[PDB]
Amino acid sequence: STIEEQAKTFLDKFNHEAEDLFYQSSLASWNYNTNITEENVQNMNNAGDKWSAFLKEQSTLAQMYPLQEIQNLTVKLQLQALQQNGSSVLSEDKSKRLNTILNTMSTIYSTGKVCNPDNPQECLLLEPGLNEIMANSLDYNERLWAWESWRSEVGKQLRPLYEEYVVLKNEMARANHYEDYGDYWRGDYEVNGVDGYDYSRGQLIEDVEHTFEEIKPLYEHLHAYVRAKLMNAYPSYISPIGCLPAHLLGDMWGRFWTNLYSLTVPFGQKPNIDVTDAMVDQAWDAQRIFKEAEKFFVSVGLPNMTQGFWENSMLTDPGNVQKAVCHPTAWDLGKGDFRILMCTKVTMDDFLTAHHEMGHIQYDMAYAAQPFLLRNGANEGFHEAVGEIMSLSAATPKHLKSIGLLSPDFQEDNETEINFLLKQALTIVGTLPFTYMLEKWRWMVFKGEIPKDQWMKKWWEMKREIVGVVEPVPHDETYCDPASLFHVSNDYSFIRYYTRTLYQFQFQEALCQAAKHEGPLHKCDISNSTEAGQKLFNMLRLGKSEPWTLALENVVGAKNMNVRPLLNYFEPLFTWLKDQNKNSFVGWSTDWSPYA
Amino acid sequence: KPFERDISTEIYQAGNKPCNGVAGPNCYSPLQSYGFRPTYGVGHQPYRV
Ligand SMILES: *[C@@H]1O[C@H](CO)[C@@H](O)[C@H](O)[C@H]1NC(C)=O
Ligand SMILES: *[C@@H]1O[C@H](CO)[C@@H](O)[C@H](O)[C@H]1NC(C)=O
Ligand SMILES: *[C@@H]1O[C@H](CO)[C@@H](O)[C@H](O)[C@H]1NC(C)=O
Ligand SMILES: *[C@@H]1O[C@H](CO)[C@@H](O)[C@H](O)[C@H]1NC(C)=O
Ligand SMILES: *[C@@H]1O[C@H](CO)[C@@H](O)[C@H](O)[C@H]1NC(C)=O
Ligand SMILES: [Zn+2]
Repeated sequence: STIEEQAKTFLDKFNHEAEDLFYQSSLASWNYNTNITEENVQNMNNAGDKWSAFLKEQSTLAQMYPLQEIQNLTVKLQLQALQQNGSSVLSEDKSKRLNTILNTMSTIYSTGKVCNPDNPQECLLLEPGLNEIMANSLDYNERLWAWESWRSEVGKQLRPLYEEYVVLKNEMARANHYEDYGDYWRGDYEVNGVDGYDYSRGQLIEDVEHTFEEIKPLYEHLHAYVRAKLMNAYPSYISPIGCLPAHLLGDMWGRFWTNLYSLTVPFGQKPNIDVTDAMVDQAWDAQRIFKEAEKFFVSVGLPNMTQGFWENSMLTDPGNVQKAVCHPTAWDLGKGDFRILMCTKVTMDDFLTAHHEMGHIQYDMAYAAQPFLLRNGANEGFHEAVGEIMSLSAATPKHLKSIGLLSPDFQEDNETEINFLLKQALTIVGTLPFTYMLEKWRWMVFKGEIPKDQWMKKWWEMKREIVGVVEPVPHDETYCDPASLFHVSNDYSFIRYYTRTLYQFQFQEALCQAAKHEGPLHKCDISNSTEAGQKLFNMLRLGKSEPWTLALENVVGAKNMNVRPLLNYFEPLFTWLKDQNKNSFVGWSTDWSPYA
Repeated sequence: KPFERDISTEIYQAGNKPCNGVAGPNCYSPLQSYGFRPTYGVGHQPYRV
């Protein structure tokens, strides 16, 4: 016969065995997370080892077929996924030391403890106490101490480790066909073989650069406003022309500015919309919270949840004797099993998070028909994008009033819209410069453009130029500032967040045009529009079978990511920022620094 | 053909080389096993026909 039929039979066998093995592994992991005990840990470890061994064996087997002879455009992608060489091509010693470096980095990040100055009573881990201090404490000296101490604690330790890590991962990439490890990470966005819809690995660089060039005015105006507010809060520390000091941003790394809503609130008198008291008065529970979330997807035209989902999923915190992790997660265990692991309480944030997780499950249900290898989102961004569009639509006052939590009497003014848009701005627009900067720095380091002797110098120079953030205490090459961040330490790609941020607003613009909304984009509800639901389901069903470019074309009418939907979303805040920044300088000067 | 029964397990020779009655590259046993568990969703649950 032809190798194409041989590859087809191989793929059929692999799919049918892999479904069962993945189900066993997923059930073991779910059991461990719901009920933590030694036996559960042993079962999960066994299942994970078995699944990893099976994937390695099948990946080794699949290399027989050259991809040149495959021309189905589905078998080709499945065989490409299997031939990615999850089997470590590196030498045995190189693989062992790479695993050792990864384990050491994870251990240092997790167990990094900061002790009080000249006080041995407490040595604080990053997550429990230090993060809360950075988030809520208003002490400039305390925040500067926390930031500097964490940097010296983790970055100095991890700097040789990060150098060895980048060397080894660059060697792995060179062993593979990819130019560098940045190219390996960007390969997910690559599309080959489909003319007129193709993508290049380097094309992502140009697209991200152009998108940030478009975003920059809004970030500059928000930066000017936040600078004015933080100068009002802290008089002497912040300069008008200078960049913002790092530790005052709101979190340890400056990723999110959500903690600045209290300090930078536009109108104190106007109370934020929150439905906690109303839900308590109406006597809700987590089960009906999730049911109300389900009714939204039923209204949009998507299917509703399975009886197995309702029976197996734990939506309420067991409490008492039971021990479990409370990080929300939507599990597609396989073969028709879908569950949510969420300790849901009666709060507005929990309600929106439930909406987000059920969006995940609707995506998973939609791509269930496709083969196992293609049973994923088209790119790393679409999956959380589909979650986030539902999360945004759920919180709209129109949806709240339709559900009935909000009284018919209430009407929204200019002030409420401005407050909500500025809060979501600090949440969403602020993280884009940080993601852009981190990915640019890491890509340049991987390519080798940034020399080792100038790693941190170039890092802080680019942060000062792009993010408009200046280091409080100057740091030499001994520090490794990026190593502090969780994704940098544990080797996670970070451009996914930028792509998600653009994609969610492109999706929202498309679905709001589908729903025939008139007015500002923020007060847009897609609940009862069955056109928007079908337009979404078109992409949701594809999975990875079609290229992500074609999926994005299907949803939003464009083959490439555009920030125009985001700017249309934040246009009211953009006008308000123009008005408020008439007496405030726009732009930042690099020269100023807190030191000297 | 309609109303036919096959029970003999010969290693499928999708490849160009004889399988010689053993499993390996391009040599797969035709029979595959359903796995039935209580937690499976409707559509993968075992149905008696
Ligand atoms: C993976 O490595 C093997 C050698 O172990 C090689 O034959 C194969 O072509 C590699 N696959 C790719 C696509 O890098
Ligand atoms: C929900 O799913 C059931 C089948 O499980 C179906 O009968 C029903 O019509 C669906 N929708 C509603 C509104 O209950
Ligand atoms: C957790 O699993 C164990 C079996 O390993 C079982 O005995 C126990 O009842 C389960 N639940 C709790 C709360 O421990
Ligand atoms: C959607 O339809 C239901 C039908 O009863 C209606 O009660 C609800 O107000 C509608 N929602 C919107 C936002 O139009
Ligand atoms: C919106 O702004 C205009 C212009 O200042 C003002 O006259 C109007 O009352 C505002 N509406 C409110 C109070 O939300
Ligand atoms: Zn999510």
